[PDB]
Amino acid sequence: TPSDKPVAHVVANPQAEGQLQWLNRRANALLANGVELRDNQLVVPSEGLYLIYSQVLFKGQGCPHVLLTHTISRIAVSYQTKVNLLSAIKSPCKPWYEPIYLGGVFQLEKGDRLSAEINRPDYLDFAESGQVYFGIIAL
Amino acid sequence: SRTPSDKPVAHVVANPQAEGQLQWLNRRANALLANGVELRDNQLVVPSEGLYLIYSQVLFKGQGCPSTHVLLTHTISRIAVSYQTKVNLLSAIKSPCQTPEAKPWYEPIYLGGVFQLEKGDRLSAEINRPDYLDFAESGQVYFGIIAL
Amino acid sequence: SDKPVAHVVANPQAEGQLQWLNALLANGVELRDNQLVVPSEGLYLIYSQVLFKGQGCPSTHVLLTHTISRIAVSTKVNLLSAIKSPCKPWYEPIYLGGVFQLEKGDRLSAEINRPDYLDFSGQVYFGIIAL
Ligand SMILES: Cc1nc2ccc(-c3ccc(N4CCNCC4)nc3)cc2n1Cc1ccccc1OC(F)F
Repeated sequence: TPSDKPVAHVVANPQAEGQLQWLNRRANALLANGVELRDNQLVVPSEGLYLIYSQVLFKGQGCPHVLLTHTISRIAVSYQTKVNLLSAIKSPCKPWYEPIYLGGVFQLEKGDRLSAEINRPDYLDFAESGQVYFGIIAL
Repeated sequence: SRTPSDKPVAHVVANPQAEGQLQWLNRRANALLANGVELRDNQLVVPSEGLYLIYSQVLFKGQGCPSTHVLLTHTISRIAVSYQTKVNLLSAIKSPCQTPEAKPWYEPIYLGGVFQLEKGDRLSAEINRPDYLDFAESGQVYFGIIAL
Repeated sequence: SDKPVAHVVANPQAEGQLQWLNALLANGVELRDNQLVVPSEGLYLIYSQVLFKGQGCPSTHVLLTHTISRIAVSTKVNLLSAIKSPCKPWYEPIYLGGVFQLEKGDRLSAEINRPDYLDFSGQVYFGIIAL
């Protein structure tokens, strides 16, 4: 009996310039058991504990002040507010690479919307698959 | 209403009110204890033996670089019921400053590992420089466990 | 639990390679050729961490990669991947994890480019759990 747990694993679009845009219609990417992708956000179908996670990979050629941020955020349907669940900031300054992996476990409610965002889509690297992704897993 | 997991889990966050310290909270938006995990005297208390993922992120920040050399540490340690003394499980150390008389710098430190824990283990997550901790925003500083 | 599950750890005693030792292997999961073998079809959480250490910086530009690949029972495809540029000892972890639909017989690898910079506790591992 295949699992009926809500899950998603969405991957960023390498050819969407100036954007961090999530896709499910790609190999090894997934929306299942009720999770939707709407206006670049993952929409939670039932209340419960979830794992939530995201990775980005940044890359520059040398150093010109560069700040890199990555942030997962929650909009609760009741509260109608957008607040940071998981967030990091790096100041990296020959090519440099900065990956940022965020993960944690959270109580969410039906209708919650989650986003995963960055401040410098121009520094995103897409050289290989699996470098830039966003997901949730119902416990 | 699907069956909740009964696995012990916790994700606690820095108290953004407690400037100059690192105080973990579960009584805070988007922080949690479940299935027997407790937060007592700033430590996480394990309700049953087994493998757990233990993770923490802290974010340090400064305005330029000072005359004394800055060392930033983050340490997760274990106090077992059978040996009630802090033992380091995970640690890291960073030197954010490698400035003539002031650009901000940020140093995020993540610690993660999978460990066999015992019932009643107390887990601490601690830094040496709370004066450099940044809680300008939620989601930056946290400490959690997930029983496998 | 009947769910396939594995958590394997790196041999701190191997020479310039990343060798996984079984740590858990249960309910059909196997370790063959340093790869995990999927006993049945479905959703898996897959996760890994590796740690790197070096004493100071060299004149070769050091790039550290870590990558988890799916080898279809049916060819190797990245599922999860990252890269760090480390350049006084320095220390750098790389940590990965996500949820994937897999098929009976798929193999999974967890590899690095520079085993000579491995740092060897409770922190170098590879694993899966059926959801
Ligand atoms: C880098 C890493 N190391 C890991 C080690 C273990 C697990 C993990 C997380 C959950 C879990 N289960 C099975 C047991 N009950 C809880 C769900 N089992 C294992 C996740 C791990 N991750 C990735 C990760 C970290 C923090 C939160 C979520 C994570 O993974 C997932 F979200 F992709």
